[PDB]
Amino acid sequence: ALWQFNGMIKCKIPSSEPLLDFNNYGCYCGLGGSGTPVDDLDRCCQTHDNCFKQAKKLDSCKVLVDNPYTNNFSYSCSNNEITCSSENNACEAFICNCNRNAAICFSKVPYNKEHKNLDKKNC
Ligand SMILES: [Ca+2]
Repeated sequence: ALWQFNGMIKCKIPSSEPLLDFNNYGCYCGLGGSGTPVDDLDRCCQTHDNCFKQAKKLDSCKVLVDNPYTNNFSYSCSNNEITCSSENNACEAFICNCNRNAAICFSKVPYNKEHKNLDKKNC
């Protein structure tokens, strides 16, 4: 889910606006992704892309039309830690864990100015 993935990175990074700061960064952070990741932040987004790829080949996710972005799920942010809820059914619980690992990865890697809006001739 986009707005829930947005909310989870703000849980870990209270000062950012993820849809401005982390959209269109490198080769993978954003819509699609291809080529070799340019740094570790970008490698966080490759893994996140691969994890939503996993979820699509899940039998459980198949009947879900509003796919890995508009479909939702439920989680909570409490003292800057993300908890995915047990009332999530199988597809949404896999999506919530994909998104939860991406937001922790984001908070743990250096952010490189030079890669924001990287020319996709580099990917
Ligand atoms: Ca991507």
